[PDB]
Amino acid sequence: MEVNQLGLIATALFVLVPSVFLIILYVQTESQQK
Amino acid sequence: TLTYDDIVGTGLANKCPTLDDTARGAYPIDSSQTYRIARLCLQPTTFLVKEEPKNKRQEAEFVPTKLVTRETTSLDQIQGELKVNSDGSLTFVEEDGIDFQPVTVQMAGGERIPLLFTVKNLVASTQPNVTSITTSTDFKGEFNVPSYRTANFLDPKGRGLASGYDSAIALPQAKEEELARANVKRFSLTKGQISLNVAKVDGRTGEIAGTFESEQLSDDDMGAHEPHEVKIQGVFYASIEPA
Amino acid sequence: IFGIAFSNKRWLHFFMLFVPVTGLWMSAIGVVGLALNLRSYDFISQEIRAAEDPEFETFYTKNLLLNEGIRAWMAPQDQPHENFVFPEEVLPRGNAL
Amino acid sequence: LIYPLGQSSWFFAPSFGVAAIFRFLLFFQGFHNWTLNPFHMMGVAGVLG
Amino acid sequence: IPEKLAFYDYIGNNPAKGGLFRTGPMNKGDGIAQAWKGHAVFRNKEGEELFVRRMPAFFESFPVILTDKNGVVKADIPFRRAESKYSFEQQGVTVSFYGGELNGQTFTDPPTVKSYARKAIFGEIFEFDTETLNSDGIFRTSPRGWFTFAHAVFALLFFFGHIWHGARTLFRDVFSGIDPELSPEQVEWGFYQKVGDVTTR
Amino acid sequence: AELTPEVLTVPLNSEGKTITLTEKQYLEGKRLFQYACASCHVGGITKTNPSLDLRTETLALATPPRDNIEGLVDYMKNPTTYDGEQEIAEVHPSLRSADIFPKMRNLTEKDLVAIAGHILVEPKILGDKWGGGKVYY
Amino acid sequence: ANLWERFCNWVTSTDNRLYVGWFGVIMIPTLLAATICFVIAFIAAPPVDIDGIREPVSGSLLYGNNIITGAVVPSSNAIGLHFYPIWEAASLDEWLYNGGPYQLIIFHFLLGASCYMGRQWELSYRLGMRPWICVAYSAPLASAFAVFLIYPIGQGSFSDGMPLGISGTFNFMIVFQAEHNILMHPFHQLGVAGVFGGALFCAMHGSLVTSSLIRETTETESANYGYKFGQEEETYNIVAAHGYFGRLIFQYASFNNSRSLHFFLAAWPVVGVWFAALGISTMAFNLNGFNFNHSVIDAKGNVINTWADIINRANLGMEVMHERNAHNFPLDLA
Amino acid sequence: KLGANVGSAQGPTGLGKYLMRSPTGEIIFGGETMRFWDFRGPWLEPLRGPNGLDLNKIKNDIQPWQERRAAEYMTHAPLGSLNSVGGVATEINSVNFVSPRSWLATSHFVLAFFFLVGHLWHAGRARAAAAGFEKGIDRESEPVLSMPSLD
Amino acid sequence: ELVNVVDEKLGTAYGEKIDLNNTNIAAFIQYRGLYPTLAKLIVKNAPYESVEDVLNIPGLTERQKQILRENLEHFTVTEVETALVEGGDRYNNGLYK
Amino acid sequence: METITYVFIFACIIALFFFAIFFREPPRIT
Ligand code: CLA
Ligand code: CLA
Ligand code: CLA
Ligand code: CLA
Ligand code: CLA
Ligand SMILES: CCCCCCCCCCCCCCCC(=O)OC[C@H](COP(=O)(O)OC[C@@H](O)CO)OC(=O)CCCCCCCCCCCCCCC
Ligand code: HEC
Ligand SMILES: CCCCCCCCCCCCO[C@@H]1O[C@H](CO)[C@@H](O[C@H]2O[C@H](CO)[C@@H](O)[C@H](O)[C@H]2O)[C@H](O)[C@H]1O
Ligand SMILES: CCCCCCCS[C@@H]1O[C@H](CO)[C@@H](O)[C@H](O)[C@H]1O
Ligand SMILES: CCCCCCCS[C@@H]1O[C@H](CO)[C@@H](O)[C@H](O)[C@H]1O
Ligand code: OEX
Ligand SMILES: [Ca+2]
Ligand SMILES: [Ca+2]
Ligand SMILES: [Cl-]
Ligand SMILES: [Cl-]
Ligand SMILES: [Cl-]
Repeated sequence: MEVNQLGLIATALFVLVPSVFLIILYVQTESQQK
Repeated sequence: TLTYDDIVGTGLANKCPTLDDTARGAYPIDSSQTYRIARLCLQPTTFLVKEEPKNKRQEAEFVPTKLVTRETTSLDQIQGELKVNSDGSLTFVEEDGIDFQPVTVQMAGGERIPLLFTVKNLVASTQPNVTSITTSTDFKGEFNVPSYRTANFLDPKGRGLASGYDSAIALPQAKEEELARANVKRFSLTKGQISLNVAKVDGRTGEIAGTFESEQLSDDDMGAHEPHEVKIQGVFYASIEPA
Repeated sequence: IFGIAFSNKRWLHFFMLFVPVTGLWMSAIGVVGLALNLRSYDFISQEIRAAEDPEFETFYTKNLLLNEGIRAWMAPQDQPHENFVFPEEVLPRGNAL
Repeated sequence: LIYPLGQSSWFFAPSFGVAAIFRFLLFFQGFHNWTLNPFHMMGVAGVLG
Repeated sequence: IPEKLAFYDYIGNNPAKGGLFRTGPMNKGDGIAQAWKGHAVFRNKEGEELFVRRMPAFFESFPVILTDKNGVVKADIPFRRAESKYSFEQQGVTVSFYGGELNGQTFTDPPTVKSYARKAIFGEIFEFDTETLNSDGIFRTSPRGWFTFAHAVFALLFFFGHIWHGARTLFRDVFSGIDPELSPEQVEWGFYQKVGDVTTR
Repeated sequence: AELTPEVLTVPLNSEGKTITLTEKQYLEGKRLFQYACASCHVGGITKTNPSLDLRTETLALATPPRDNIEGLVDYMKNPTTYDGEQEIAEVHPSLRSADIFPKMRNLTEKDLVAIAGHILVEPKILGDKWGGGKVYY
Repeated sequence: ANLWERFCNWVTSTDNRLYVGWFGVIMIPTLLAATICFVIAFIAAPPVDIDGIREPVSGSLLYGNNIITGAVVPSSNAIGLHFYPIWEAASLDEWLYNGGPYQLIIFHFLLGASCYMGRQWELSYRLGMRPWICVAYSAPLASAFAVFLIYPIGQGSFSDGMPLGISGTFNFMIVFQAEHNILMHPFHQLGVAGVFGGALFCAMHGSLVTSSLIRETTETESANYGYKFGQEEETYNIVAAHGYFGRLIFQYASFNNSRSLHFFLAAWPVVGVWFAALGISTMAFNLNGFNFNHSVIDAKGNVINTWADIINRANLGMEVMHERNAHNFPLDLA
Repeated sequence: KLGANVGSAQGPTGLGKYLMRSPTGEIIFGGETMRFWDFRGPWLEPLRGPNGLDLNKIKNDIQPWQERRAAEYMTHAPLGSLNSVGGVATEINSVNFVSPRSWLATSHFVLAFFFLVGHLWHAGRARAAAAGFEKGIDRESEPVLSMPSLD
Repeated sequence: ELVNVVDEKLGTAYGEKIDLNNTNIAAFIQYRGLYPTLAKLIVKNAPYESVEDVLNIPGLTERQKQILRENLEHFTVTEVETALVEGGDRYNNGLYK
Repeated sequence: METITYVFIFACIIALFFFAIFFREPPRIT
């Protein structure tokens, strides 16, 4: 099918960027002194 | 004698009548008498589709398929004139009946092939000098294969021949040329060929049964693509009567 | 029952605010787009495939045929200032109906 | 306000009435394909959720 | 007539004809405009001038209907053919061009005439290069459209921003919660004459 | 606009004679038509055979002519095919077949005139809607 | 303990991470079967002849669909209400062409969700709870039954059941409007009052409770840390919430009884959705929305259109276009 | 009657315009009514033979009473509005008709449903009351508090 | 090159008169005396090389021949168009009101 | 590429369901 050629990277970065943001914040919360 | 409730849901309704193995008689034809086929029934048992080779110069073969439209395939309740010709040959002229079925078969790998399996306007003749119909008697003839969809049929974008849009309305400013074949619907009319091999004759009742093979083109989607060649094989039954 | 559950009542109640409020806000944004006819009307890939291939059919193309029916049959009376006169023969219709 | 301000006139705003609103819904389907819109869809999720 | 002026009278340049996910320049849809074809004049077999009904912006698609100068229907492109009375074939519709590339030419074959009539619903007719950018033939809005959209949406969101921050400002004293010692009488009806004023018992 | 005596004036026969229905007659005609005919003929069409409608022009071109009171009353007594060739009382409601279409059993001559009057007057009011079908709804 | 007894004790155990139970014993295989078939079909199923007119509709991703356009397509109109399990087909290729996956999925699903409801009862009982959460769940469950089973039964075909996909859902809605004028039906209207009302009251309750949270935290931490799981005291001041809301409208329009309030929160959307389901389930037998087409007529007898007539024109567009090749006679009678 | 040979009439889709086969081969009416081929009624049965609808009987033996009955039934189909306007949803006012079959079916579906709801209500309550916690959880004896954590 | 044969046929006398060789039977309702009896005979005995051949239909009463003579001016004949005569479309062409 | 993308997002979601249920932070009564 003649899909938009930017759709793949649009989707990948759409997922990756905020997910990575959340993962960074989560892991450094865990590593803080318990 | 079976009734509708005996039959319903069994699949027997898509089958032609059979004659017993004791039916190898002869049915005398009176050349001064007029005759009719009161009922012709065609029950297909195999659909073969000719493959379309890449090199185009290789011996293309007819390959087996899988029927996906169920027990909805038989032609039946067909009648017509059975003429006695000068040379003593007999010619069946098809007049009316349930003489077509849409059928879809599926090839290896998934390709679906719709066809209008039919004997519409069949005219089929025997050999000269058939003073009696016997297990040696055979019929050969031609019939018409009209477009699988009729003229009102609308495609999924609402385009058609006798109705519908005449363009690709969702692409308002595309160039028309490369879409011409999809935009301008065409109605096919081709010929098919068939042979009927009589295997059994009840000389008393005037009933015959046997095998048939027919050949015809499949659906071309109102001109959008090339049809495939189809060969259909099965069994038949017919009741001969003086008319 | 469901695998996850609330454990914090404050979060539960905030979430009860968040869900329908956020939903309505999103709908509003789409309507601002429709103010300009900036619609989600089509999938281009679908239309290219369908235009070239008269056997290709999805629920998306079916819905568009319904929409076309709506526009043609409702427009003359719904938009009287346009003075639409659509002769019978141009009205889109399936078989029989 | 914004929807008809974007269109030709107030005429295409919703009229204040039950059936009139129903007409607004159907108009949006036929002309805008509004059910296909991911913003509408998020709205649906928020209302039913 | 200057080509630029004719070009303005073409719906492909109307900002209200695009789509939210139809991305890029207007050229990516109808193509890169190359030339005005000239003005199309439609006539029937009687030589009466006919006028194609223009597409209003609301409509993704639109029928092809031709009326005389007094709005009487004289020809159309039919859907159902079986009871057609206004087909271009029945009515002998022709089209002649004045100005532009097709100036002085006349077309009488129904396919060509119909094609031009379909273009005539868009206003003035142009030749486009659809190859350079692989245009898909579907209308897109202009920067007027995109700007308007982005800024109406951002304005609406910023309203929420205003409400949130004004609230945080005026209720700073209670934003981690209300006083644990909130006396019931402060929210009990009648106790205070003026709501939440302890001097008015 | 009003339902005037002029609107309610319709051809009695083929020889240029007219009759003027009372408003009560008009009402009666609508009621009796709904009672005995609308199940197939709602809106001036014919559900079991849409090729033939109740438009005045169609009735005028029927054989014998059906675009007047006499023609219609006769039709309700002894209906024919559009060319007048076959009598179809066995499959169409009529006085002649009131035995098999029991709703015709209590229709009086006065009633038939009222129904006829309805069939003739309605298109004077509704125009193309009458016999128009859904396109004109 | 014998083996059957131990097995029973495990099945009904309150200590399993996910409760099983006797309803669960039916729920688990059925829901897995429907789920697995649905996933495979959604990705990979070939086109299906939904309307029995040899006009296959593509629903799967691999056959040209995206998430929005994709569906598992209802079974063939040629089948009607006939039971079409895999073993009734001559082959899987046939099964697929005719829309067998649809029946497999919806039947396993309806059974499994019925069991999900039962299971909500069952666990409520094992835990010493009151039993009516399941009754609440009856509202969405009845709705699924309406669109997957009752409507097909009334219309004589699973081909008219709701498609398992997003665009297919919209198709079902538009056709329903053409055929039943559902918008003008009071049960659908009660449905809308039920869901709009539910969203309203959800937001309302969320906002009031949130507004009256008692101060237990500093500004640099989430207020959520002021509540601790299983603490005995209420975490907000209901007397203050009521003090607010009663003054927003008037005193006697606000709830001061938390039990009464939460009962209302349960009842309003549940009843409304019960009526939504009953709208679909009665329109299934063609008792339709109010019809005021040409209800208003002038002194001569000219039709004076109302908004009902404009709705009628839209409905006509839908009607004349839907299933454009499937009707041969002038009335669409199912 | 107009002269059509209804057995051989191919409709637009390729299926018979009037007559087609059921998935097991029986001759049935075509069009959307293909779904309703299990229908049986005294006005139709005289046209039915061993393989379904019989073309000879159709061509030769249809009686005027069958035509009448089929017309009557076709035009009293159980479709109509809540205010009892007969016909499809788009039909104009004129015929005051909602089929008794619709009134009875709809009424009894509504009632049956609410009765299932009532069954759940009273069954659940009966269980809770017999076990002794239909009025709520004992603060001093909350069962979950004596259970091991799930994790 | 590709042509829609129906559109094409509208530019011939088929688009102007009742084509005895092609037109759907309902058209015969346009003129007094033609439907259903004569219409049925006419479609059944098609095609005709010229209009006047319609008078040679076996069995015609004198009245019928006169009705036909009076209506010859409204008839035409063109080549049989497969797309218009297949599917029994002359008896029912999918059009009602 | 599209189908892979859709199926991949879906798969990540199911995995997430797994972690959110079986590897949640346990609720603790304080
Ligand atoms: C005011 C903002 C704005 C506007 C109006 C424009 C306008 C334009 N841009 Mg520019 N651009 C901008 C900012 C803007 N740009 C920015 C910030 C960048 C850097 C990324 C660019 C980089 C850029 C490039 C590289 C190109 C353009 C192009 C264009 C033209 C085509 C527009 C188009 O196709 O959009 C399409 C619009 C959309 C598809 C809308 C997306 C809406 C999102 C996805 C909604 C998200 C919802 C959200 C996640 C939900 C959250 C929910 C939660 C809160 C609960 C148009 C004139 C094109 C052009 O033709 O250049 C010559 C082009 O190639 N722009
Ligand atoms: C729903 C709308 C809404 C609400 C609830 C609020 C609420 C608030 N505003 Mg905001 N505000 C709004 C819209 C709103 N505002 C709009 C549209 C503007 C113009 C941009 C502002 C500009 C504004 C400023 C500059 C400030 C606030 C502030 C505030 C806060 C203090 C109360 C106040 O000042 O009210 C403001 C009063 C009103 C909104 C009522 C105005 C009523 C007008 C005069 C009637 C006009 C009638 C008109 C002439 C009739 C003819 C119309 C014509 C079309 C024919 C409070 C959170 C303050 C704040 O945050 O302090 C911490 C603050 O400094 N507001
Ligand atoms: C909880 C387990 C469970 C249940 C209840 C079902 C149920 C069903 N399966 Mg599924 N299935 C399952 C697990 C299950 N499945 C598993 C693990 C697999 C993989 C092996 C499958 C693979 C599968 C396929 C491939 C198909 C089905 C199909 C079906 C449907 C038809 C079944 C049938 O005709 O049997 C008939 C059997 C009986 C009637 C036995 C009943 C005997 C009892 C003891 C007495 C009578 C009970 C009475 C009917 C009601 C009891 C009331 C109750 C209160 C006690 C039905 C919805 C078919 C389908 O979906 O068709 C559309 C189908 O094609 N299943
Ligand atoms: C089995 C129940 C039933 C059924 C199928 C019928 C059917 C009919 N009635 Mg009868 N009738 C009934 C019970 C029933 N009725 C009752 C209880 C009474 C006493 C009021 C009557 C008194 C009566 C009269 C006086 C007349 C009829 C008439 C009719 C005919 C027209 C009906 C109409 O237009 O309704 C209109 C539709 C409504 C009024 C809609 C009602 C919607 C209800 C209120 C919804 C209820 C939902 C649910 C039960 C509530 C649960 C709440 C939840 C929170 C738990 C129709 C054949 C008429 C007729 O034609 O006679 C020849 C007529 O004149 N009926
Ligand atoms: C809507 C489905 C449904 C649900 C969720 C319930 C739920 C309940 N029932 Mg009720 N029941 C129902 C319908 C239902 N019932 C119907 C229609 C009847 C009339 C025959 C009954 C007659 C009934 C009795 C006599 C009793 C219950 C009782 C109960 C309660 C205790 C658990 C139990 O013993 O269930 C038994 C479950 C049933 C009888 C039917 C469950 C149906 C669901 C959908 C499962 C069906 C799956 C089936 C086995 C799969 C077949 C597949 C097929 C292909 C073979 C529980 C609240 C008990 C109670 O404590 O009351 C106070 C009790 O003694 N029910
Ligand atoms: C029989 C088994 C039945 C269930 C099997 C499947 C269950 C899947 C449930 C979702 C698990 C993942 C939740 C992650 C998130 C998670 O773990 O949340 C856990 C969270 C716990 O709440 P607490 O109150 O404990 O949190 C307190 C503080 O930590 C807040 O900061 O629960 C909620 O917030 C409930 C509200 C959101 C509920 C979201 C529901 C989503 C439904 C599914 C929607 C997407 C489907 C798309 C399909 C393609
Ligand atoms: C359906 C069951 C019908 C009912 C009830 C009534 N009519 Fe009818 N009508 C019907 C058909 C099928 C036809 C066509 C008959 C044919 O083969 O020619 C008709 C025709 C008429 C006509 C003639 C129309 C014309 O010439 O253009 C008239 C005048 C007529 N019908 C009137 C009529 C009246 C007054 C009725 C109520 C008493 C009535 N019809 C009932 C089908 C049905
Ligand atoms: C798309 C690309 C994605 C790539 C994904 C990469 C995943 C990276 C995983 C990193 C895991 C780090 O794991 C993290 O380790 C720290 C220590 O190091 C642990 O922390 C533990 O030790 C620290 C260090 O003294 C203590 O202060 C803390 O109290 C204790 O919890 C965290 O509990 C754990 O979460
Ligand atoms: C584990 C299940 C994977 C999904 C299997 C899908 C059917 S199998 C699939 O069928 C296609 C259509 O016939 C063929 O073209 C293809 O070669 C074949 O792999
Ligand atoms: C066979 C068609 C003859 C008439 C020419 C078509 C109308 S004009 C035509 O329109 C196209 C968009 O559809 C443009 O891309 C192209 O530049 C233009 O020539
Ligand atoms: O299928 Mn689905 O949709 Ca219930 O109506 Mn009839 O069928 Mn079809 O048409 Mn309309
Ligand atoms: Ca032999
Ligand atoms: Ca290209
Ligand atoms: Cl007409
Ligand atoms: Cl549809
Ligand atoms: Cl049909």
